[PDB]
Amino acid sequence: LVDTTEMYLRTIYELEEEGVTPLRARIAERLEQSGPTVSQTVARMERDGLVVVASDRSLQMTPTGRTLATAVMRKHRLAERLLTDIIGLDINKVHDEACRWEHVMSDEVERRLVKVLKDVSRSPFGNPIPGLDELGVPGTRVIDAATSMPRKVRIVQINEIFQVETDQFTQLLDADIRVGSEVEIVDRHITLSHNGKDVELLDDLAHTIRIEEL
Amino acid sequence: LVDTTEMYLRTIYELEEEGVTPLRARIAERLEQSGPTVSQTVARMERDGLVVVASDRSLQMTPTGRTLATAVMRKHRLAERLLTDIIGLDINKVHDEACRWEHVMSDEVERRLVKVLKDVSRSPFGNPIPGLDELGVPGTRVIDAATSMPRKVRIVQINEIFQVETDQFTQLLDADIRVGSEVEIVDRHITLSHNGKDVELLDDLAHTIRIEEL
Ligand SMILES: [Co+2]
Ligand SMILES: [Co+2]
Repeated sequence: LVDTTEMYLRTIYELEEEGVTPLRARIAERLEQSGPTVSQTVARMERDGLVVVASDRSLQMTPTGRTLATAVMRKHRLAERLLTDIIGLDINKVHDEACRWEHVMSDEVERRLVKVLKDVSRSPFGNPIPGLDELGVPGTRVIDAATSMPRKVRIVQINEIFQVETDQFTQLLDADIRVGSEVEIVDRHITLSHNGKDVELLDDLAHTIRIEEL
Repeated sequence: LVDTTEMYLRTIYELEEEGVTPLRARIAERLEQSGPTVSQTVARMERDGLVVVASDRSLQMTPTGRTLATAVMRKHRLAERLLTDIIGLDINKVHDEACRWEHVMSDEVERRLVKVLKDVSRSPFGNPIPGLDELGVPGTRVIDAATSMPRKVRIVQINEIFQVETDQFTQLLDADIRVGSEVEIVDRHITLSHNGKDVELLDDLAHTIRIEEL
């Protein structure tokens, strides 16, 4: 369930955000894991293309690693908003609770939260919620888305242109368808448707276309 | 985060509830784990006093194992009610989502859910939510609770008776305280307170006381 890689990744993002250089000792401390352990985990994250240890001994997240981190931070902060706004959990406990929820929330649940919550621009602790765009807010495709169933759606775208073829365209136209538208678608081929118608477608367309869603 | 022991325990509870004999092969199947793996996990759960393999090759949960299982089932079902009633997540996805949330929800979050939800007597799938009493509804203590812071708471118771011582008572008464009451507490010793016053305490008371919460 809890992927430890996601834990390291959101910790680099967090430090980076506070304007701190994400060096291994700071990460070991915040994570409360010995230097040797973080050293081995970073070695396998490099092999996975998630991070690179920069010329200056700091950790630079690769495009893919940054994308993973962002989604974890978005889940974390959407969870905090849900916990304070709707649930009424004591503010002194919101953060630690969200630290666990961030690992099990599906994107489908996030899409729904953006709808039921009135304001998803910042966390209760004053930091902006990242990656809402990646959520349609090219894508986606358707294829993827578608579934079967149917559905429806738307567408856105377609483309056409591319284509080739055409044829268808026309067819577508016729139917118508376209773108826106719505449608439806578925697957079954695928287808678508428307018107009715249907357509278917092819493939291419378917693939492409785308668507877204619604 | 996810304790595998909690996974085995809620699976025994579930079968038991459907009027099925919780034999190891059924559990291996539902869990989609080979017979040898469940065999080793059950061996360590016995050592931990969570279960006993009955004279007829079925698994009998010990008082402590039953208490753990119940809390996991209560979390699971409170999560489902939250997901359908408030969040509006597609009914075809509620169950699998809750299967993960059940492992990270704190009792403090449950106490709040019993307040914000209108009806916590059954899950959307027609089964009663167990252990609400254990929640003040012996515890716790305070111590534990307490824390530192302060707180407050308440208471319940205281016781006283026881114581021894006383012284214181017175113181307480014075213051016043008681129971119921408320208170506060814390721690710082512790204390408580109331009125104013304070107381412181012691231890025892513280322890015891218780408380619760508120
Ligand atoms: Co936080
Ligand atoms: Co369920």
